Amino acid sequence: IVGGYTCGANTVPYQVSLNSGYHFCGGSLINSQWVVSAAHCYKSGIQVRLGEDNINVVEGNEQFISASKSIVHPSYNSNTLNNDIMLIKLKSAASLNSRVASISLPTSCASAGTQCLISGWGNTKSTSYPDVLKCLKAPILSDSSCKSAYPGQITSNMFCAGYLEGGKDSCQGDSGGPVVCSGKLQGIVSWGSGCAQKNKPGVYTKVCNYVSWIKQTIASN
Ligand SMILES: C=Cc1cc(C(=O)Nc2ccc(C(=N)N)cc2)c(-c2ccc(C(=O)NCC3CC3)nc2C(=O)O)cc1OC
Ligand SMILES: [Ca+2]
Repeated sequence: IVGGYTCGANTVPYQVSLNSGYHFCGGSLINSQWVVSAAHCYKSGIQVRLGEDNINVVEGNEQFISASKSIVHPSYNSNTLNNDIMLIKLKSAASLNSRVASISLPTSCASAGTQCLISGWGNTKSTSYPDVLKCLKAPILSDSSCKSAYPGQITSNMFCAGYLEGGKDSCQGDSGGPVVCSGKLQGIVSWGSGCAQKNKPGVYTKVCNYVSWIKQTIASN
């Protein structure tokens, strides 16, 4: 996160860190045994780390649970980044409490202008990687502004959020993490040209398009 602020320990209780020897992506806890992340975060040997603030220090609220299964969206295209979403099932159910909690899925999509909270352990410079969780409040941008910023690249499964002036954005290492708006998971950190650059806002997977797939996948897995 570039141009954000220190969230505060465990104030974003649905935020997880995906670890394969080191933090490599964010994700969002959506029930006791499932995490949503970006498809481009797929790899084997994932340990999900819940209850994290400082990802380099054991502070006492963590739960470390290995993934039992990953499910990349059937239509994910790694060239265009369309359908950049993946589900991860935990080998055991997380113990839910005030510091480790699921985030609600949307029942309707969010509109341009809505303020959201974006969070992660990604780069803070447009190189410096933080140990504690960083946060950014940012608005969803209009579809037209998003398409104007990235001609020919924005599909109906993507939205832009942030600040066209630059200076405030998600970044490398934030990928897969949450965009939460009024208590609903509306986005997943997906892509963008550099970070916090003028006229290059962050691009996010549009979660509301995937709720039926998420629910039916969980129901059968
Ligand atoms: C969707 C495909 C896609 C995206 C990213 C990526 O950049 N997304 C990103 C997120 C937001 C913003 C923004 N809002 N401005 C911009 C871009 C990457 C990727 C490539 C390189 C590194 C890296 O160098 N990390 C640091 C180093 C420890 C490895 N990280 C990533 C990552 O997943 O974030 C890899 C992808 O498919 C292989
Ligand atoms: Ca920790």
